[PDB]
Amino acid sequence: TLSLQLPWVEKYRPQVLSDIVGNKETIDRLQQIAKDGNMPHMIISGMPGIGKTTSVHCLAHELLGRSYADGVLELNASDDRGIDVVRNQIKHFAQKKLHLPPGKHKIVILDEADSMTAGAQQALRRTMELYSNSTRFAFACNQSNKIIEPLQSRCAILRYSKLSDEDVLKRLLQIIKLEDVKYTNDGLEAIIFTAEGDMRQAINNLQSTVAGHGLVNADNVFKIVDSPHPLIVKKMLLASNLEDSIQILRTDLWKKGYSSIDIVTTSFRVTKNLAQVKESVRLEMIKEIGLTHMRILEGVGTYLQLASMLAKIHKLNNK
Amino acid sequence: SKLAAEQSLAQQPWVEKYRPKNLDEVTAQDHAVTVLKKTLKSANLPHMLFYGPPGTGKTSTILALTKELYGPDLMKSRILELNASDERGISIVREKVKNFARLTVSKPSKHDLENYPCPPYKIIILDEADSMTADAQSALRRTMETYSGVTRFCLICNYVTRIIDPLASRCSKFRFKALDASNAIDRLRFISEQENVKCDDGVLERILDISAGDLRRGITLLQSASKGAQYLGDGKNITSTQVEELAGVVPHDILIEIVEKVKSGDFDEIKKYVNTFMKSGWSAASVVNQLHEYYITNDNFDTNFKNQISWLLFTTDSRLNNGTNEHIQLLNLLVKISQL
Amino acid sequence: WVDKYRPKSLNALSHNEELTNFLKSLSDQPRDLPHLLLYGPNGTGKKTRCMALLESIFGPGVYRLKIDVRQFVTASNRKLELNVVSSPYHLEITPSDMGNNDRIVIQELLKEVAHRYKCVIINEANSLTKDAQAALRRTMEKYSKNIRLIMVCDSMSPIIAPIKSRCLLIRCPAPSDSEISTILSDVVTNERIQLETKDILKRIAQASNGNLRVSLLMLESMALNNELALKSSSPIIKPDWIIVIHKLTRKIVKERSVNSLIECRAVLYDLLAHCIPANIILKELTFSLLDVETLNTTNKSSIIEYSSVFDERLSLGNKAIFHLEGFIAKVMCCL
Amino acid sequence: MLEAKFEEASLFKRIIDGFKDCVQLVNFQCKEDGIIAQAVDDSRVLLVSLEIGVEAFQEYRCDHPVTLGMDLTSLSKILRCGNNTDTLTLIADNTPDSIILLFEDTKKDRIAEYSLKLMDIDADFLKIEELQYDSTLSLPSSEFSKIVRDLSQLSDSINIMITKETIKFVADGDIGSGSVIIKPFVDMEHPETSIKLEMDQPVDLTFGAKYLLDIIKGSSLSDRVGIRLSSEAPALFQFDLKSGFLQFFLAPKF
Amino acid sequence: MLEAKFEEASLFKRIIDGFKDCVQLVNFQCKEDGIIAQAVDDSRVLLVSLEIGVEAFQEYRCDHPVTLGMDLTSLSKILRCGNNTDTLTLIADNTPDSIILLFEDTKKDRIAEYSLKLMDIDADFLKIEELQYDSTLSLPSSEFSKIVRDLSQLSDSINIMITKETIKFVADGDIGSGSVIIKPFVDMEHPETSIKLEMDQPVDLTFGAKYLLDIIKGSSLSDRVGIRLSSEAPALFQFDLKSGFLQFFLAPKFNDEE
Amino acid sequence: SKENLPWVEKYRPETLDEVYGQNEVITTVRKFVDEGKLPHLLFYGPPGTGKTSTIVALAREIYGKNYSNMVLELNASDDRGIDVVRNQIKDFASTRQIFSKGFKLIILDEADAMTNAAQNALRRVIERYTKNTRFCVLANYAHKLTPALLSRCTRFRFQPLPQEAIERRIANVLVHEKLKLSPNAEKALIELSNGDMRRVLNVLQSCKATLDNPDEDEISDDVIYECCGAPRPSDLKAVLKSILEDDWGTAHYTLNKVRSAKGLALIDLIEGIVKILEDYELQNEETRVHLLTKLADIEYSISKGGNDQIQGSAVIGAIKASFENET
Ligand SMILES: Nc1ncnc2c1ncn2[C@@H]1O[C@H](COP(=O)(O)OP(=O)(O)OP(O)(O)=S)[C@@H](O)[C@H]1O
Ligand SMILES: Nc1ncnc2c1ncn2[C@@H]1O[C@H](COP(=O)(O)OP(=O)(O)OP(O)(O)=S)[C@@H](O)[C@H]1O
Ligand SMILES: Nc1ncnc2c1ncn2[C@@H]1O[C@H](COP(=O)(O)OP(=O)(O)OP(O)(O)=S)[C@@H](O)[C@H]1O
Ligand SMILES: Nc1ncnc2c1ncn2[C@@H]1O[C@H](COP(=O)(O)OP(=O)(O)O)[C@@H](O)[C@H]1O
Ligand SMILES: [Mg+2]
Ligand SMILES: [Mg+2]
Ligand SMILES: [Mg+2]
Repeated sequence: TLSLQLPWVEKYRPQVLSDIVGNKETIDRLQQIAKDGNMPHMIISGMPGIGKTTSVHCLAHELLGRSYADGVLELNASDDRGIDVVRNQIKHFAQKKLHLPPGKHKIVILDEADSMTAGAQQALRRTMELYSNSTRFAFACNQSNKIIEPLQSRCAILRYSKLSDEDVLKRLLQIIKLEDVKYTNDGLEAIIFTAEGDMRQAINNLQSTVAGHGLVNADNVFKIVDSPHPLIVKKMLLASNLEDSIQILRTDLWKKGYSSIDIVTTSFRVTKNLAQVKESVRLEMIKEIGLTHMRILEGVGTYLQLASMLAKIHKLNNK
Repeated sequence: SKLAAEQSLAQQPWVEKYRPKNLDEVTAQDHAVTVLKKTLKSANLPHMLFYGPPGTGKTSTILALTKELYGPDLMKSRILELNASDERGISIVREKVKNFARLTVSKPSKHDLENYPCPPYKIIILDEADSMTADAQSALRRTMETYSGVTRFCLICNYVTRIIDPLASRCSKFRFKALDASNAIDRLRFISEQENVKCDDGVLERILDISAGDLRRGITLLQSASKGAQYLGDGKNITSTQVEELAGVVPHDILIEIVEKVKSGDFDEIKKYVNTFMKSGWSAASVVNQLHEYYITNDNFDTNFKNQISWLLFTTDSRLNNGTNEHIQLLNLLVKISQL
Repeated sequence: WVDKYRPKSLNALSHNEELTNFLKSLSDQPRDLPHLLLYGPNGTGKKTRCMALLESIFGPGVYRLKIDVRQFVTASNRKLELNVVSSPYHLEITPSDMGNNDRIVIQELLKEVAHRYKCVIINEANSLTKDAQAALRRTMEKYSKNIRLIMVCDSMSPIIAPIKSRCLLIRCPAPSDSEISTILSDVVTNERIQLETKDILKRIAQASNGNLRVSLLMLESMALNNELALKSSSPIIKPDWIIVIHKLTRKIVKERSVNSLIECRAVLYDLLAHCIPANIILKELTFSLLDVETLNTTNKSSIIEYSSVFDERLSLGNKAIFHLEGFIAKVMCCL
Repeated sequence: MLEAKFEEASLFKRIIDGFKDCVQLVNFQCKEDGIIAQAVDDSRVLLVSLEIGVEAFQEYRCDHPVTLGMDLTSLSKILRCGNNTDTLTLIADNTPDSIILLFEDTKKDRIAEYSLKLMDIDADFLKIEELQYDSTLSLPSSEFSKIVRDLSQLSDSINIMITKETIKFVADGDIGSGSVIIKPFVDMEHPETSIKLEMDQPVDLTFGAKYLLDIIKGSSLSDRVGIRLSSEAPALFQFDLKSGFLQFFLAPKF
Repeated sequence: MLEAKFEEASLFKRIIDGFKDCVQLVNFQCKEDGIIAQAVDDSRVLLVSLEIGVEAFQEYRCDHPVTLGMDLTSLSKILRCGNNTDTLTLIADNTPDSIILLFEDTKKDRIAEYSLKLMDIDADFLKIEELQYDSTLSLPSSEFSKIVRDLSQLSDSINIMITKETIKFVADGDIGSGSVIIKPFVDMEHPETSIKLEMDQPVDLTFGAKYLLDIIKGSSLSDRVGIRLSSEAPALFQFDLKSGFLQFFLAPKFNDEE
Repeated sequence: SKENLPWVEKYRPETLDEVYGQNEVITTVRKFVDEGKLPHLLFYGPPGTGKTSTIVALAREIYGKNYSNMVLELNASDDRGIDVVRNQIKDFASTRQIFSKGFKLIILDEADAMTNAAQNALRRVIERYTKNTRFCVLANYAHKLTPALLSRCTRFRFQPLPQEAIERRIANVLVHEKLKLSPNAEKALIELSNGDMRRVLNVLQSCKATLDNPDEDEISDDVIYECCGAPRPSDLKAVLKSILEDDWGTAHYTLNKVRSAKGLALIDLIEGIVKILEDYELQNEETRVHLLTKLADIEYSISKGGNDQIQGSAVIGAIKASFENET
């Protein structure tokens, strides 16, 4: 081996706002903005792998044309983004003179805005306020609560949502048509099921299954990627009889190499996000899980502790 | 030189005076010292993890092994001993331990290779690993995994659960067994004969019975009994009663009074007797242990009563093991077992 | 006064003759002496007996001591200030004068310090955190020819098992009421007090629960109210916090509601803010609640169970009022 | 065995000053024709390579090569006892666990001797030097240091561009941009100040300023510095010694 | 009263540089035959003792001894105004609450005057110097400083060993071991570089490197340093002044004792 | 020499053909490397499953014998902060190889101890430099990794070693060493392993040291049990039978003599009784609830110390009271 090929997430990364199968409303909004111009300060929030960075990249590219190289300032979490950088480099870029069309503006893209320190975020306020006629700011984050309210007050808020089954299925069908891959309906269904609204993870699993077996079938997808972990944990907690839950925990989780910490933590998440049972029984189950979590953090993490946690949860559910 | 060491050992308490210097002095932990003696002729000493009750001889065993391996000359140059009295955070583990592991082994002298095997690796021991944080422990993983050719890691702890699973998997687990009367009577009799401790027939076996698998506490009790018998100068032999008096054991009659107050009596009488008993200083753990022995051993109670007494004593011991007030816990235990 | 009449040697002790003989036996040969841990009720006289034993191991100059200061630097620039009681033959440290920084002081000071050896008296070893005890575990064994520890504590419950094994254990039972009465007799004949009937002294013992430190202090406090002449019915002088706790129990047994729970929390806050530990507060509150004759065995059993549970909670927690108010609410729900 | 005596401890101290900071571990090897040493930084973008011939020493004896690895920091910590004028002798047996540094004054008077613990490093000397480089240039090393010190303030990247008869150093960052342009020239009034340039092909490479800053230290060993650049390999910055040289190979950016 | 005028403020500044860092409180006492000062560090392993005779001053008047204690840090903070060439006069009444430092230039021009607050210290001067020491040696102080600076890097303990005609300093720690061996010798080309040694008994003592490092500061006061060692007492390192001396007494490590 | 390394280090796999147990992931990785499309890998699994050995053998097969120079291997032992990422990882990804031509490999072993800021800075390094370098993240707990970083890599779960592969490795070791092993001894060895090759190798070396002979004899179950201090199924079932059927005092005496004759531990007996009672077909689940709760409480109490006799009596009483509801 001498060199590798580009992954399908990067190779087929959308370069035009029409290729994005994300939230239709915000996509058409950004398309009309790039068509008319006058892009305002924006903050795009959501979950990983739904088309946030690609969306702002496509918007900046379409809005700047060939001037993207000298009119767009990209700053990721991999670069220093402290108070000194905001004071010197961002201010020098915002004060920089640049002849642009009468409908465009310089764009400052800040990826992972939820990781910037409080001082830099505070200094960015007047930085974006005094140069709001020749410099525009686009933040891309996962938690909008991590950005201070003064910064959110000077910008639009775009909350991206999970991708429905239809959109990811359409994108995967387009990728298969562009790549000439042998697939089947159940295989694509299993891929979308294991993706959980994550387009990047879906394309990655598809490419991995293709390069590992060639045929995208549910058997191959399940043998190369385990079932959604939270779902087996939910089925274990929602069991009606103790022996069924014990057998599930033994075979599916413990005999496959899942650590006790992952089991208990996944267990906590499943419960917190549960809606089948009432609030009080959910709180009691969370209490028992958290007592098991305590025991486990002290190094007493074994199968007996999880079995006792399940027994206590069933006793709580035993009226 | 050596004579000063002999005199300092002779003027030292019996715990440090009779510390095992060779791997043969270990009386009961034979399974571990057998492997340690076999690997002494070879050169494939693996990473080890000693765990067990306190006073079983882990530190003594590793010290004797390092001595028999390196000699009294290389004993101070090829050993990195880190105790709980030192800082063992992530910074220390990353800087000092890793710098010592990455360093090369010191050259042995001409007198070293003639009498000792002098293995091509050094030993880094970490005593009382229970106090080490899990992140500083995970930092040791690749440090001990990649530099195994030049250094060997020896962890020592009492609770094996306090050490993370990867570290427990990387090291060979050596469990030190409790030193009861059976496997420690020989060592106790040797210590008694070497000090001319004139005792009765069933004293030594009783001492270890009070020790509950702890040779250090047994040797301390033997030294105290010998001092108390030498001060009197009567020339008689030490009795089991004199030993259990200074060992913190409640007399049998005082325990029978507690059994009578529990069997027959109300809350007020039991509370008054507990308030009177707490005036005389007794450790609540010893009282709970004696009550457990009496209740489980006596063949005059129902099995349904025995399950409940066992669970109540277990709960009381678990509560006392957290630094609680002995009076409140003892009163609650006696009241709960009186309602049975 | 307690301090004006205190024994300075082993031959000056006046109670627990078997303990005095054991101490003389242990001090006969002082160089081959292991570490010692004095445990027993608070106010028995173990801190006097340790100094008397040192007076037998060394010269009489052990009592001529001085207070110095030593500074320490933690992981941050917070400066730890600790005063040390030092003597030309021994030194005394009390790690109960700070927070979670007991391990640093213990390890550094003992390593610097480490007949022929210098004795170390660790006062109130129960406040020693588990990490400080773990640090002292190996320091006790590595330096055994230069440093010998004499740890004074009131209960070996919070002391870890390794430390318990690493030192001899000496129990100090509280003196009988008769010995307390005989001591108070010598004190009142030396302080020139007027006793109409001797039995009052016995009652003092019956009000002290074996505590000699409390007994002498209460005798002197009631001698100032009776103007150096104790009568046949002299009132018993009780501390203020005990009266507050008694009034709290009266309020508990009288009213059981949330409105009374608010004033109970207020009383708990006022008690905690004036340098009163919460464990002693809980102990006294439970013991004086069990004395309430209005309750029955079913109530007292639940009360003692809840007190044990919340004592475990308080020993595992740091916000003491968070457990005290919970115990009070559980007792209110029980009654 | 190792037995190398330096006339002046100062030479060795300056040589080690060159490895200093930019590398942690150094692998030395003495042999019949001298001593060599190599050290690579953690990111593997810089290789420091030394060669000291037999003639650079006042006394050198080798009947059996010895390879020894050590921590650079430990070595420099000990490398300030030379009084510069002291005599320094490096000593080691054929299977060493340590390296002995022996500093002595002319008279029998004061003898400072050190025994440094060695590290075991898998012997794997690199031989990445090229036959021909795209361009070659030499100039006073103090001048090169100034050029690097200027530009460093502006950016973490300094570009070196070579065209016929033109060498241009450039940095461009937040506060602005800077450039230093030098031209080849022969100064007969003293040729140690001349600037030579042989260009077979124009070159244009970018280097991390932090590394060039480490490299300029060699000025203390030689009046001139040779810089060899290629689009096919790490750049070579070389500082000649009397019988020997200190070389820094630096991988260009992307 | 206290009235001591130093020709050059520099002498006093270098003297105080010697107490600097290693001690916090200094107890001075002026009297008919001069000024003495003593300071002991917190751990009590180092005593710094000064003696300045009447002749070291340009003007000295004392009809009534005065003892005064002060914080060393406060004093040095003020001790950088001497211009070195300035004249310095120490002034205090018989029952002082302060000590006045008066720096003046030759001409009336500039007068810097300070009034330093004093601390109350129980007067208790120690007299721990011995009649005879096991061994005595002197050598250039710059040489002693280098010897200490070398070894310090290797360990927190530096051992001094003396045998007939041999003085050996040794340090041994983590990275390895080091030693400096010097031999007695008379240099007529200039005897201030000679190394004298009088040994009545071989000695071998260990000292905490941190303390020897504090002590080497005396080099700035004298060309040579005298070192007196004994197995019965603290070692004495002495730096002579014109009419006076600065002495450092350091307790040997017992095994762990600075 | 390799004869000085322990058996865990001496028998470390150097090629991908020596990594047993993992077949579905090993074949897929081999295909990834042969065909060229090697994505960012995330090896998640328990300790001792062979993740580090797998990635080391993979890098060896990819770059050759010069693996130690063309691969950037970072672990918890090395300082892994956000600045460390920014400088080292970005300079490694942005530049090219100094020894050959090809893609680079960054092995972030034990990356579950990295800071959240470090992962937030690295998640954009993995996405930006993806044409000249790759990323391999090894983890034991998938909860310590941010979901953003967890979604950029292809996840491979290292299952515990099955019976066939662990027996194959045991046979390989018995071929490499002058040693013989009994079949029942081998089964008991596989039972006390839980799919951990480290434990098997360590106890195999230890029982070879226990042999005391020039290795002309075999290693039986007695040697393994006496060397690892693990209880035997015989004594386990005897204690369980005496607890379930015999009298209280007799059960106490039996437990005492069993735990004192071989020096067994109470925690090992607890785990063994839990494993045995898991196959018991029981009545209404209340008995199982009580049993599991009380046994877990006793185990958590043992994990902190106390009286061994009191805890043994507690185990006996808990099992008895739990089974008293089955009638
Ligand atoms: N709506 C979409 N249509 C097509 N491809 C998409 C879409 N969303 C994501 N992708 C794919 O996922 C890759 C990465 O998308 P990103 O925008 O970087 O994810 P993200 O939404 O920004 O979440 P992060 O970066 O983890 S906070 C792209 O290069 C595409 O290949
Ligand atoms: N097996 C043994 N044979 C002989 N003496 C022993 C043995 N075990 C303990 N001792 C004695 O007990 C002393 C203490 O030994 P240690 O090794 O410190 O005990 P320990 O296992 O380390 O307990 P810790 O430190 O609290 S975990 C030794 O110096 C011996 O005098
Ligand atoms: N599948 C396997 N085949 C053969 N030997 C193995 C296998 N897995 C583990 N081993 C042995 O166990 C040793 C340790 O393997 P590692 O890969 O370091 O464990 P790990 O899977 O990385 O888990 P960690 O390091 O605790 S997170 C190897 O050197 C081998 O001797
Ligand atoms: N042998 C003794 N004879 C008489 N009074 C004593 C004796 N020992 C102690 N006391 C006194 O009894 C009281 C005991 O309380 P205290 O000294 O605080 O106990 P401790 O020494 O345990 O701290 C004090 O007044 C103490 O002086
Ligand atoms: Mg993104
Ligand atoms: Mg130990
Ligand atoms: Mg690993």
